[PDB]
Amino acid sequence: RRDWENPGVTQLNRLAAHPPFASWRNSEEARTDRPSQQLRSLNGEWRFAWFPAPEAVPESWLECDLPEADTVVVPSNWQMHGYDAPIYTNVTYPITVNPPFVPTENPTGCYSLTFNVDESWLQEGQTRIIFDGVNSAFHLWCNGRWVGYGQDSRLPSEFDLSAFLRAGENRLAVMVLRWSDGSYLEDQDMWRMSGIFRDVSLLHKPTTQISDFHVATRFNDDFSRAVLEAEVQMCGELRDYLRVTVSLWQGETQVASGTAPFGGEIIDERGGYADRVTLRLNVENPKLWSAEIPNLYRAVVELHTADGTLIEAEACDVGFREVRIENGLLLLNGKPLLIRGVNRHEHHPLHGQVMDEQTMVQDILLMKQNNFNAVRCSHYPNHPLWYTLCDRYGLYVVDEANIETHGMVPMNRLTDDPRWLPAMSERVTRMVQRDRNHPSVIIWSLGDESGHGANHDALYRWIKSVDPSRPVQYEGGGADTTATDIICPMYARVDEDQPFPAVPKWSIKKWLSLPGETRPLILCEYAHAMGNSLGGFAKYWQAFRQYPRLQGGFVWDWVDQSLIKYDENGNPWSAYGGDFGDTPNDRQFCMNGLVFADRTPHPALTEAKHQQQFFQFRLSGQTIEVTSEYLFRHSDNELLHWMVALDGKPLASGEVPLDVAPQGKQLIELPELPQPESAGQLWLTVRVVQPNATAWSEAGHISAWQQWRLAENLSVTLPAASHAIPHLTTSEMDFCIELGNKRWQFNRQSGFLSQMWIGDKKQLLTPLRDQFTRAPLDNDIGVSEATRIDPNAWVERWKAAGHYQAEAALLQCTADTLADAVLITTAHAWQHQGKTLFISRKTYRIDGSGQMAITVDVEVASDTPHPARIGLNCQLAQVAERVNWLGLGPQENYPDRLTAACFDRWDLPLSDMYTPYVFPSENGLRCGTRELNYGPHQWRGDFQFNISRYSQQQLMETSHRHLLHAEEGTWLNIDGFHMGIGGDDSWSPSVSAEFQLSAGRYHYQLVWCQK
Amino acid sequence: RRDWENPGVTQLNRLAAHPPFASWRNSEEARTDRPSQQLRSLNGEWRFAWFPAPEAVPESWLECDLPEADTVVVPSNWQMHGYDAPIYTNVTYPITVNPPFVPTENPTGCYSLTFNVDESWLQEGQTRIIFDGVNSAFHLWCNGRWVGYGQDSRLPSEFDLSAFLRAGENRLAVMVLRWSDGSYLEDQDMWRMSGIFRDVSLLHKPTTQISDFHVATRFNDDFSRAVLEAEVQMCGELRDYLRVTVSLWQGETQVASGTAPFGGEIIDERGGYADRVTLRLNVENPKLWSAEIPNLYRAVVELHTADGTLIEAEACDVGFREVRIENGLLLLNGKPLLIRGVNRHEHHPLHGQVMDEQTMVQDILLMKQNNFNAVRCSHYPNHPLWYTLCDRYGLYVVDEANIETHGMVPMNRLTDDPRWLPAMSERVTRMVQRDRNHPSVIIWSLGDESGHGANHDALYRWIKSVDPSRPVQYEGGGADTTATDIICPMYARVDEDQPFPAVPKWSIKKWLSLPGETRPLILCEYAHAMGNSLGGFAKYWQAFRQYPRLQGGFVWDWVDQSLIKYDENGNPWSAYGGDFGDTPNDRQFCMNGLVFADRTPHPALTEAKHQQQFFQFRLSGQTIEVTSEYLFRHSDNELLHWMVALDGKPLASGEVPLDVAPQGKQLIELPELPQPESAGQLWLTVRVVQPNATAWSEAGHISAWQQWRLAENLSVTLPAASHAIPHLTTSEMDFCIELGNKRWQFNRQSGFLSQMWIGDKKQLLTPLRDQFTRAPLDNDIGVSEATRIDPNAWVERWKAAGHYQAEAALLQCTADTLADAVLITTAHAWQHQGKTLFISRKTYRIDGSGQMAITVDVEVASDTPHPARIGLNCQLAQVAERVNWLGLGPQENYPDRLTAACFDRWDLPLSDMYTPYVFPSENGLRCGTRELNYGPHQWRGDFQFNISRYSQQQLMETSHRHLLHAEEGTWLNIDGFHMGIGGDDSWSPSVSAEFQLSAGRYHYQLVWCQK
Ligand SMILES: [Mg+2]
Ligand SMILES: [Mg+2]
Ligand SMILES: [Mg+2]
Ligand code: NA
Ligand code: NA
Ligand code: NA
Ligand code: NA
Ligand code: NA
Repeated sequence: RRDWENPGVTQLNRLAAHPPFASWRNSEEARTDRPSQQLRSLNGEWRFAWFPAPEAVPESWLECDLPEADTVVVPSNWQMHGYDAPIYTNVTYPITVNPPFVPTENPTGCYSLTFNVDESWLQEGQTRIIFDGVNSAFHLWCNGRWVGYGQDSRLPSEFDLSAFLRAGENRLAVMVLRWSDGSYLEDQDMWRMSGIFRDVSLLHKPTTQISDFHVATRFNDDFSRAVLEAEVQMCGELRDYLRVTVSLWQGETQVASGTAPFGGEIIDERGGYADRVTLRLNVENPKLWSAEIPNLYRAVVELHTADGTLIEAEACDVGFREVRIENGLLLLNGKPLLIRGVNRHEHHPLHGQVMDEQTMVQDILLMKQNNFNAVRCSHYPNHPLWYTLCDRYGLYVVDEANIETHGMVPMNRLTDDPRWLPAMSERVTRMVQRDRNHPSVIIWSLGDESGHGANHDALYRWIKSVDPSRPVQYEGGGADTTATDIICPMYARVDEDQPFPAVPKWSIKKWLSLPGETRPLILCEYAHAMGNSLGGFAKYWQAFRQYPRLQGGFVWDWVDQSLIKYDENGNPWSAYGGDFGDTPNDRQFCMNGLVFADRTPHPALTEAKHQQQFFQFRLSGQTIEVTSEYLFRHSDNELLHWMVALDGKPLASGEVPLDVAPQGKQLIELPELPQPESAGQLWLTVRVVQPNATAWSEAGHISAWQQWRLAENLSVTLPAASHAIPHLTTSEMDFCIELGNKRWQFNRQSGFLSQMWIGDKKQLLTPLRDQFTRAPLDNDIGVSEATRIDPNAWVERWKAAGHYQAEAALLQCTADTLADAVLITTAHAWQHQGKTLFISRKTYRIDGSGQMAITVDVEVASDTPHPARIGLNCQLAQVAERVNWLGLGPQENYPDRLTAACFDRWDLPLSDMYTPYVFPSENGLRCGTRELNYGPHQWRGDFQFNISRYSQQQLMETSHRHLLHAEEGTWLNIDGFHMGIGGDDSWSPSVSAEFQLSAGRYHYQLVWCQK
Repeated sequence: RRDWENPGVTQLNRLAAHPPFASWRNSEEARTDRPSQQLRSLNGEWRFAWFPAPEAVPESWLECDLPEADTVVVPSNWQMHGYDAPIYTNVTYPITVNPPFVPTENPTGCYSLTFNVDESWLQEGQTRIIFDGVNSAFHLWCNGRWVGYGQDSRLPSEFDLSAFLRAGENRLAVMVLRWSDGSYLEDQDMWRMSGIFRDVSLLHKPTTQISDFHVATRFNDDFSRAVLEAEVQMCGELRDYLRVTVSLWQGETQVASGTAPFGGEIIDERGGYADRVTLRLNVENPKLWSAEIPNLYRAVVELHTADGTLIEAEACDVGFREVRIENGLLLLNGKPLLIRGVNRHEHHPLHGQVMDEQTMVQDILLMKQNNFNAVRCSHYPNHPLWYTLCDRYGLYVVDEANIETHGMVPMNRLTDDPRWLPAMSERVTRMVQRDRNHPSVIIWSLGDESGHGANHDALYRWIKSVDPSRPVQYEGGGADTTATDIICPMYARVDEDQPFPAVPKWSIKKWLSLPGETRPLILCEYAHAMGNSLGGFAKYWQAFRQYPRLQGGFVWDWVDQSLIKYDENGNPWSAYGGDFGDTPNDRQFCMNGLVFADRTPHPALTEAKHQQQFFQFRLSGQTIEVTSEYLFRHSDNELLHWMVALDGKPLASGEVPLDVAPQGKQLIELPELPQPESAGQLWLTVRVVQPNATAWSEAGHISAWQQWRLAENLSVTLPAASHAIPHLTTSEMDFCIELGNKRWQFNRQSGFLSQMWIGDKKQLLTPLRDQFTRAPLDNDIGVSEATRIDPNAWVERWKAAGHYQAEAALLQCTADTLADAVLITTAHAWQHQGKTLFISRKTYRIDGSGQMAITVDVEVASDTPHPARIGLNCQLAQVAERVNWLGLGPQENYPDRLTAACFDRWDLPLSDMYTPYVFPSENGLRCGTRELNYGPHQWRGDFQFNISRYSQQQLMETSHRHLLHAEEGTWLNIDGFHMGIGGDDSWSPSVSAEFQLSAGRYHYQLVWCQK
């Protein structure tokens, strides 16, 4: 019998799913959520053995331990131990598509454990084993006898072991198969791994036991009265003395309580459920649950004899909140949500897909620190602890089934096939049966990227029938099918329609108002944070806030899916698809995160925070208007900090308490400002500071900021007339200008400033030449590979037009000596196949004050793909420690991703100006700069720049960040103009038109000097 | 592995479900629906042995035939060969309620066959085996080798035999388990059998094959234009040269054709279905399919090469029809339906649940002959030919899933369990896949009597999503759940509410207008025809006709589920529950038909035929208005015959052809009425006749009738004064009267007429005593038996009051002499435990003409249960040939079942006056009778009566008709008054208040005379 190749069989002898149990026998331990002695952990050291296929496991293995076995940590993924390779493939199945068959060579992993069982446990009561997560299907033996079988990689599989165990020493044997008919529904865009990867545990229940419980909370019209409604189910022999008591606690007060015998209401012509009882507790003025204020009451479900003997107590955290869609909005406790969400995969760089508390918490605090309030379980039910943290710390969660059939042609081929409705139902019902009493789950999802098939309709309805407290969403089949209560497209652009056939991604603003449309829209995936990305983020939030029915989205995604490899020396590095002998593979597409796998944040993460702010600001003369975007909480942990500066020079600053009601407003008057006497632009900068620490933030946390321009007085006063006049010395090869101990050289055969000297030390390593290219970002590149070109990729259009192999061509090199300055005039052309791509017309002016004034006017051929940048580079000899600039910072910014950056005087170490994306590209730019200092040099103007030890050439050549070597000197790029980075998605051009460089003609001017 | 005890395993290696195939290789054979070489029936003499449990089956049966095995016929139920008992159980399971387990004693049938196969089937192609129905689960071997496993007893199981087939002799081996986890979904109110009870066959397909095809027909606003859409699916190797052609035939005329290459439209992001194609044929002015006119087109689906070579062809019948529910109405072709329907179980008194063409055709004719237009497949999908017969003769069909969990407590224990959804979904989905192309199927049913659970919700939505062309219904959980498009209760009375908790059965009229309700109502069952029943039928049809949203129902039900047993003298007799040693059993409850098992009608059938007429009549003076109720046809096969008669004596008649349009009115004026000479009542009669034979009826079929009272001439002339005087001769013991050769003897102690005389021939045996009781009908008894008494039952009310044993207690017996006559005056009182139940006061009068005028006046204690009858009985000495009566008939009628009867002179043999219900009771009543001749006797007046060789004693004491024996002479009951027979259901009192005898005081006079 080949059960792993049969969608008719997804389990054998597996127990019914249910909410989390611990089988407490002291009601007080249950109340306080302390450990229970009836819930043992079996996590630790086990005996592992790898085999190429199930047919190749020795028959002795069932009875005796294998000599060639190893001792390994369970839970784990055997790939993370090196037994075989993890595979990164997005869409295409890692297997031959031949349902329901799998490869014959089926990497098989043979886990065993020798553990001890106390005698008491076996004398009375049921003993079961719980496999929280096994990938992707496994058989189970206990002491040589066969126990059962199970599929689904992401929901617990439970097995009654009462009849199999003995006193003291016992032995498990778990035959985990990598490939199974399960895998056809587990085709998510993520590393393919396997094994026993979540907790293993033993559960001792009484024979007469609580077998299930459902908590429901409904309200009156203003949430001042609530009825908690708990349905309890039991197994065992029914007796009149039996009772369930349900008691609700807020901290340590008991606020409500209900006691009844078993025997539910009459349901039909045969009567009612003898083995169920429903308790109804009235609760005046309940404290409501939200992400803002995550209030939690505690429910204790006691099964006991009426005369007062506790049989067992089970329990859960309860949060009084109401989720519904009325008149086209998604309401929570009456109010319209704004979903500042992120998609988060369960991933660790060392541990693979094995989740731990420390990392989950690290993830949550950062999420909440950067202004998120929601997270999608993409694309499976998470480790059970995760919901508990979301319950407690406060987050809106979308719980999503382990169903993805992305590799199918068409994508619905399995989801429309009735013979797959059994395996799909199991993946939806068992999630619901497991998670339905977690407050943090507000939305149920039917899975991911699996077309639209009658099965989606069937299961959608099943949920709706079983659980009306949570709306049901599903993106498949074009995001607005009959299987979704919410339009939830992935990567639908704000303004631009992408009218694909059958499944068009309409513009979000447009989608809402389609004939007969009324539903709310919350993107399930948007802003594809792969590499240098999130260009266009502000465009969504402006929209989100303007349109009531646009209620947010979920970014793709949270954490880069990189893995650690070690080199010859034992030094660690970050690996992506293909780096494991895995073939085929989608290379670096596993890394679409806001943070690196170690949780160091991409610069993209700051923009998200600033846009996801909970306070909005307007300025009107000398009045700041603060508006709250909170639905429930006041601003009881907020002070407003303001600062006025003349070009980075602090002039004044104050502090005013924020006392803003939810959705309310505060008007703040600033003192009459001192009106400055010297030239420059003023900048007002408000910051919202949280003076007090919280569960999720430190004292002083900045949760919001904003800048404005105030008065500007333009410099009209002249520079002092310097008496000295620079000497031009014309040679055969060079126009050499001199001033004091300062020296310029202009190679006349190339037409560039080829050297400088301060005193007598050389200042340059490469000549100062124009640049109209960049080391391509992931969004420039997209799906394009050497063997499958996408000629519509920005990079591939740039290559074809000859941008990267465009040779300069000298047209003019002239010197003029003036009254008090020497003037150099150059003109250039870049050509590819008899085609002038660009033309650059320059003037250099060196005066008696030793300040070189460069003027650059560039022509761009109207029919060459709009250029990546319009600027200059050189390779200075200088390597300094500090970069000081007056401009946008402190972090990396680009034209279409620069809202979170502030205009000010910044100062940082040189390595902070390099941004270490695993896949190396252009990086570290800061726009809107008026002054740049780097050692002896100063640049003034109005430009964008980056500075590092990495040439654009080395960047575009190198495949991995760790393979980069610090080049000699410092490479500087000073752009007058720079193309946006885009990132609406990352496999089609996504840089919005107003961010592409199409003006045709460009002009920028730089004063270059030494101080 | 015990698969018969696992609802996670419903099949192994079973090929997919599909419409009926034939793999024709000649398009003309396809078009004409002739046999195909490629489909062999394996029905015939198989080998069979029976086993007590699957564990007792020897391993030598897989390779060789067991010598002890008998050669038996297949298809069959092994019960009908008498290998074990058939079990009749209504609600309670035939096994212990222990999901998923069945008993370890599980009757097991070992079928097998040695067969030979064509060389070309061994050479190429797919050869599958198709068991149309195996009850209940089975394993399959071919040539010693294991093939697969199957469940669900009422849909076909198909497996591929290609890899198993050998040269020469092959051997099948089918192990049939009577009980399985499948038994828990098959709990219908019927006989419990098993075996291979439907067709077994071999189908030989090309490798590149048609694997599915869908035929849809949509319409415009007037059905003057129609599109036929045909979705075609294939398996095997696609090649650029393959084509599909869908042609549509009407008689010998192609009407339209569609040819195209495989390649469907873009479905989702990943493309379309390359292995499918959808053909669209435009058809102008189509002939629509209705039960009124079964207009059929023929559809041929050719898989062929573009160069013109045919690979194979499949085909079906097409009826252009649209079924929608709009503004609260079930419309067919845009017209509101009136469902004149019945539930029909697959039953035969010799063969069990095996079906044949001769039986079906018999059933279909009879139903259509008796004014039925719809039928419910109660409660499973039927043998496949049934739908074809329905398509062709024209009946509306409810196709019902094979899911019934009547025995669960509560009824939804399984249907609300997500562990049972897979097993359930197979049973629903696979019916559609099979049956979706039959025009006759207008409604999908989700099963029967299984409560309401989320599984029902899930599958409803699946059907809506998969087949939008058909409304889905289901009675479970209240008859108006979220799971039905039609309010489809069972046994919801017309005017009376029955406010049951959770599942109330409202009065149908009230149900419609329940607040917020809009859906239409059609009873999925009504009018329990159990024994002497169908009383109160006319009340349904009056309401059906008045309320537009009441759109009919299906009677429970067609045929009696009696099974033939033979006696000691080898003589057949009809047997019910417990007659096979089966226990527990629900006795005569398997028998609720309008026809007997042999398809002889019960007398309730003629009532139904009358009430379900298609022409309505009114009389206004001399003007008959004839109204057609037909939705589509004109009366192209009807002529009205009219007839006037003065007390049975023809006065005039005539014919006028009906030329009535559908839903129109014809006014037929009767000629100047011939005014009669004598004294009596004129009665108008009208019979509608079909002169031409049809496919469903002989030439001369009477389809409708109606009577009316016209002018009455009250008799006034005085008796012609005779010159004879009756002489009173009073003795001590008996008041005795003479008159010529006539002699009357009234007893003084009893107080009744004890003996009459004609010469020396005594006329009586049992004296003319009163009667206030009847041998109880099935409706009178209900659910009550000796061990559990139902105190509510009509019978148990009469038993417990004394009605059945109370004795006459004479209060007076006098004899005054009149001038021209003699006058006897009696009084009686009936008592029990000191209570006076009935006082009876009579006055016999004998004049010189021989006429004896009996005048009766009865008192009834207001607080005794209302009695079954008020009248007289005597056992007459003579045994006769004929009965002759002026009054309603000719067939048996009761107060609430006499609309179908007609007033006239009827002459039948004595045995037609006895109705041989398998459970004997009160029978052969004829109401509204004015004259009654039998032998020389004659009873005049206004009364009802029955006349048989069986006493009310023998009938109430015998439980089976076959065990009755004619008694000496003839029992006559003459009733002044009879209570209704009832039957809105058969488990609670259902006799309507207006047919209960409740007045307290009752009068009626008789005249007895020798003619
Ligand atoms: Mg995907
Ligand atoms: Mg089974
Ligand atoms: Mg039933
Ligand atoms: Na909004
Ligand atoms: Na990805
Ligand atoms: Na690179
Ligand atoms: Na009607
Ligand atoms: Na029955």
